[PDB]
Amino acid sequence: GAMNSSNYAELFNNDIKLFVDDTNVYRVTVHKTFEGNVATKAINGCIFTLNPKTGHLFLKIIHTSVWAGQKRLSQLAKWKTAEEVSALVRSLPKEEQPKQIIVTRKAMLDPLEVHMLDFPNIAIRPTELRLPFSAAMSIDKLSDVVMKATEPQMVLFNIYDDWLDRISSYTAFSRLTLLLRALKTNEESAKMILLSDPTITIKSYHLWPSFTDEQWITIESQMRDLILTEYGRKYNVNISALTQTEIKDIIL
Amino acid sequence: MNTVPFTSAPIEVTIGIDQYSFNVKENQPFHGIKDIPIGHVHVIHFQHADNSSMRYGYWFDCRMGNFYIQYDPKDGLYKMMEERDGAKFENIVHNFKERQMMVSYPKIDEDDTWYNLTEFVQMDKIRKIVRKDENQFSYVDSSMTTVQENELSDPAHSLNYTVINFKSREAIRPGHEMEDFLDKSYYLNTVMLQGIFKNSSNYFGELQFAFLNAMFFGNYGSSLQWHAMIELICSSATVPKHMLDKLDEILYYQIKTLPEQYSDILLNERVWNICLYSSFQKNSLHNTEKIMENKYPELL
Ligand SMILES: COC(=O)CSc1nnc(N)s1
Ligand SMILES: COC(=O)CSc1nnc(N)s1
Repeated sequence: GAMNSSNYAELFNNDIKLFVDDTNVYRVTVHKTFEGNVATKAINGCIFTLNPKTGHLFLKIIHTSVWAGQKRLSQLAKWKTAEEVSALVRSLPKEEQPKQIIVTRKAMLDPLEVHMLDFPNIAIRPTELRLPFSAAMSIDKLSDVVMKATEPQMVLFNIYDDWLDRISSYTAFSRLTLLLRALKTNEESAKMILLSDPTITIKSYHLWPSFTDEQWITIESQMRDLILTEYGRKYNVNISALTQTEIKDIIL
Repeated sequence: MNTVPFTSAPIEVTIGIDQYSFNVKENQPFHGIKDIPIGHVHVIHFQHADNSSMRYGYWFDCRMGNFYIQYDPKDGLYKMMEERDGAKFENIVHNFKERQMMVSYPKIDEDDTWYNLTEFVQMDKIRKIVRKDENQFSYVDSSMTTVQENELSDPAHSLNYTVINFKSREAIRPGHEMEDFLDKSYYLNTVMLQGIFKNSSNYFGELQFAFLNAMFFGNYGSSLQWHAMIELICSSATVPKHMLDKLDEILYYQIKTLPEQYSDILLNERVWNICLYSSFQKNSLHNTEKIMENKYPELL
């Protein structure tokens, strides 16, 4: 059924599975019209389809032309997401197709189930995890390819860079979700943390900087402090008072 | 007017005939029901006084044969049987009528309730939902499962209602996923009406039969089927105007007849709120919406 903290290790087992996040599919800026009404202008979006074990990210770029002359766009966006995930599954060799697709928002369940009727053995599941994948567009190279797109396009990434050479998928996923949660809570400060040191660079073929193991521990500590710091700024809490156990519950 | 004689009433039992009911005491000199209106299906149903488990009964049409009831002490129920000897049957009925051992089907002349509940219900269609071809009448009880319930376990004792499933390849044209899921008109008009039922009369007959089994036997799968058939119409943007007006009449009399005290178990809140207030047909069921709001405002 639903995916939560009780069955968290199932994400890193050998059954091919994908997360689908539709947050960034339909993106708009809201603005005033000359007559003083309000209007939206769509901007390019993306479907964030991620393998938690391998890091493979299937980034389907949603070009604003797909909305032209359509109504009820927030509803359509869910069905367009489902259509594109179904098309991706059909494009994969059978031995690469997922056994489960986990949607980050429960409103995707019916659209995806209906589009996947031809795949009755692929389980479509919600999750009780609050995952920060909406912050994907805070990763500069992902944002860049989405905005520059002039047509629909699928771009493939490994969102873990080369981390799996050194760490498990469980640890890589924990490092990813902490980075994304920090970027979601305070983008400016998170990016400051990630690039403050000009001697650490992002390889051309990577998304994140080339940190050593020790630098990653420092970075991850700084990200947990940021999320803690913001948590305090939000609720007006003296974080200095907080014990280590108290900090553990808040970070996720 | 036709007659269903009883051989005897050896066990205390509440007996229903259509929407009427009466209590018979253990070994009371009861020998059947007379003055049954010709021209409609009927249902004669039972709930034992010492074991209200298993409401059960028989759908029949007196035009199709001479039927009577006899208690079976081995199987522990009142069974319907057909008498093939016409003069034996006439002679049995005449004797029981002369001794006034029969209850009279108690139809008020002004009262169209039973017609309005069975307008589209035909025996021949019942016998395809309830498969027991050696009898002209059809047994139904509280516990019988539907073909769909069994897919989700004795197939001979099943209610073979037409399977309706909104998330199925039958309901959803490849390439029309969003369209067909949000507007079920394809599924209603092409798959179900043109394809399976052939016309709206057969669809309404099955709908009415499902409601009656739900109401009279507390048959849960029948209730599921009744609601699915309502929801399939209400969730279609394109429905013939004559079907919508007829549906409003059908549901009105169903809601009117439902025991006030069974609404919690016989009415699905989600379906009714969706059908009356959110669906394409939210404004097409005036009579039904008005009786539902005055009789079951809590459900809504
Ligand atoms: C590198 O490829 C594999 O390890 C295939 S097994 C598997 N892949 N993805 C999952 N979620 S389980
Ligand atoms: C905040 O959520 C987490 O999962 C943080 S734990 C962690 N991040 N990075 C590591 N190498 S272990």
